[PDB]
Amino acid sequence: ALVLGWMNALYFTRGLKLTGTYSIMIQKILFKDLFRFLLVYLLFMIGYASALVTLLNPPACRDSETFSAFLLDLFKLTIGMGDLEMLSSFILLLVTYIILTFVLLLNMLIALMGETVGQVSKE
Amino acid sequence: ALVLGWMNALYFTRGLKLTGTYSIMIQKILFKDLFRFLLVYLLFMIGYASALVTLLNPPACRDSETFSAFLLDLFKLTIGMGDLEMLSSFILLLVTYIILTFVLLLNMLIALMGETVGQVSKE
Repeated sequence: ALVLGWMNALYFTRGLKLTGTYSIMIQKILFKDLFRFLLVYLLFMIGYASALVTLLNPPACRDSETFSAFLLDLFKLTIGMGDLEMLSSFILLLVTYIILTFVLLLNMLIALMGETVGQVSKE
Repeated sequence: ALVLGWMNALYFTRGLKLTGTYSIMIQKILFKDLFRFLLVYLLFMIGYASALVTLLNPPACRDSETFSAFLLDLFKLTIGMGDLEMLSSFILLLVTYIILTFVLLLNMLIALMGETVGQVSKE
């Protein structure tokens, strides 16, 4: 509730002169792209985890039919920021999948950012 | 095929009201810049690896006429995200080459992003 109140203050008090369009950018972005990410994210995670389970999991994470959400955590941590487990040292898949997820993240971020801020602004 | 189907769903179903121009941004970007990267990437890798082989490889990676693709992996891993092997502690070359590759990555990303999203949109 505290954080909700703070973002609410960021929301309502838009009468302090014009500063671009903060709230309107919120709604135009808000959660729209975020769940699209989440969904493509989860599908990629499950897809390559399925690759591993048809390959090893009966690899990097002890290959013992373990949890998948830790794959999400790893993907966020390293392919997002850094310190991957290599995880192959498999590859035909992982390389293509990771380059694709990067390409999709790029296009989504750039397209959303540019189109929303630039044209539809009507500040 | 799973991932292909998912990106296909992202592709075809563009009739859910207007949301910028996602698919059209795909095609305008798609793979155009990606192979330009790949090619400049590979040339830089081979160039500085040739520098090393005329210098040491008969350095950081055990200098024993080893594979080059691991140089690509290293370049992606650290000069892209972090944790380089220093690799000199040579330098006249590496410093200029790396600053150049960063400059090229910048210009390509920024120019592509801005020009494509902003002007040619016709959303």
